[PDB]
Amino acid sequence: SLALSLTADQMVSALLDAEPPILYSERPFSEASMMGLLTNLADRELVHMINWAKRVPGFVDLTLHDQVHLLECAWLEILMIGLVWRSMEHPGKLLFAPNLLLDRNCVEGMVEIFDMLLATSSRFRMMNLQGEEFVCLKSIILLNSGVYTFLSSTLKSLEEKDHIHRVLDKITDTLIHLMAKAGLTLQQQHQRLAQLLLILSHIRHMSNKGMEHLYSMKCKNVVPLSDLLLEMLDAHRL
Amino acid sequence: LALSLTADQMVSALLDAEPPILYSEYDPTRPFSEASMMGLLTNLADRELVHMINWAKRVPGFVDLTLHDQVHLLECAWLEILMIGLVWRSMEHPGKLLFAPNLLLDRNQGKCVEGMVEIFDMLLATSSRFRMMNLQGEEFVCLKSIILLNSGVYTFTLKSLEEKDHIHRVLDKITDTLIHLMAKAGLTLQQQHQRLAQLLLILSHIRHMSNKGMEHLYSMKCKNVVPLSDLLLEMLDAHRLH
Amino acid sequence: HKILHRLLQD
Amino acid sequence: KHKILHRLLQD
Ligand SMILES: Cn1c(N)nc2ncc(-c3ccc(O)cc3)cc21
Ligand SMILES: Cn1c(N)nc2ncc(-c3ccc(O)cc3)cc21
Repeated sequence: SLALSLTADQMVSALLDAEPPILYSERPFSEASMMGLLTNLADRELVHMINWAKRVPGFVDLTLHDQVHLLECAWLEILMIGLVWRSMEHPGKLLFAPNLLLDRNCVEGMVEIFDMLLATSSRFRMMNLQGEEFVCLKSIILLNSGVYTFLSSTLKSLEEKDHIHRVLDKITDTLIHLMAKAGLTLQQQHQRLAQLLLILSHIRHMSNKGMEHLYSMKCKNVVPLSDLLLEMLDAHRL
Repeated sequence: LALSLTADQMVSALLDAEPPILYSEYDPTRPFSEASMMGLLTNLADRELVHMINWAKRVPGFVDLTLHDQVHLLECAWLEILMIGLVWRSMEHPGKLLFAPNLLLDRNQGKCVEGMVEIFDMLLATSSRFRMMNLQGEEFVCLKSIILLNSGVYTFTLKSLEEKDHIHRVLDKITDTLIHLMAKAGLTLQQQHQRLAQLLLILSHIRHMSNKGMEHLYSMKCKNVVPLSDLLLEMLDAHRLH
Repeated sequence: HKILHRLLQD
Repeated sequence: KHKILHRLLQD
């Protein structure tokens, strides 16, 4: 209920306030040291993601089962959009942490994924993506990515998905408000809205590819992964 | 010129370009096996790909691209395009996927193929979503054209970035076209932006389904379940799975 | 399944 | 090593 009553400006303030902190990583790299740094970081980011999700308007209205499902579906997309955002102002580089800013050209399989991440950062930069927009988009990923993979046909199930869709519409309203505020014409607003949401298709793609990479990493059992990360990965082979 | 088309002319071009609904080689004299069901779906996809190539050439802006860029976009998007078409055809068949007029399957039939039922469930869910939104044929053709032009666009010296900007101008016209359609249909201004977003967010799900289907198809290839045509092998290989 | 459950409640 | 798709895009 809170979310449906919020103004555009209050939604934005709520989302800005909810933002997680930027964390740090732990001489020369090996293939092993590298991925360990990244998975250790991911694990620490995931704990902060959970607190953030609980502060996304609408999310705590959902059942614990629905919250788990949305986070299991979205978590890598959310890490990735955060990474892209942090990297916007660093052309050719990915800012994994303020003390781990990595260029493209040593982890078997990582380059294709790095390149997709760099292209998305470059796209954000070209659109001059704003912080207020970014937080709207990250909340859309949380609420959208698993919304169609709700299985039960029950009356409680649909009331659920309907609430999620009403929240999603409010976030769309919020993006449009920001664009209108910024001086965009109606035509420009609609165009920009589409441009931003089409990037989410690319973020989904990158997550799917990254998940495949992470699964092969797990089986090979040479890089240590947290119990939590192993859980989250487990959800995607299901 | 794509960029000079009006909204109504864009819609007409897209509707005129639509490919036919093809029949499968379904043989009702024999029970399905994993291999025979996969054989039917891959045989159909193969014949559909030829029509898709001819459709793509009719999507405004696509023939302006170099052959290399045309190849890349279709390699990226082919399965998403087949899947959105399947979901569209299945809208008026709750619980079933109309792969073809003579191949209308439910999820229980999907279980015949190892790992296929999960993908079937996602397709059926998307069909349900379409039905619940009352997706219109004019909106559908816009979305299918968005997939072709968008899916491979961020995997694209500086006539390069002119190709990329061209694609983005075309995608902007298709947005303009969707909004026009919704306005013409009587939707309020607020309803227009809300519906645009709902439709575009489904493309995220279609991408996801494509990625899962491509992994599945690769496993079928890697287990020698079905022989794929040289075309399907190349389209699959573009995705370079393991 | 379970770790995420606990984190959400906590 | 000419891709089938590349040729079909010309026919
Ligand atoms: C690309 N990639 C793969 N294959 N596994 C991964 N695990 C974690 C990360 C990651 C992403 C964003 C961050 O801010 C920190 C770690 C990134 C990962
Ligand atoms: C799920 N899947 C896998 N693994 N391989 C496949 N090949 C083709 C199809 C398909 C999808 C839509 C059609 O209209 C025709 C075939 C679907 C496929």
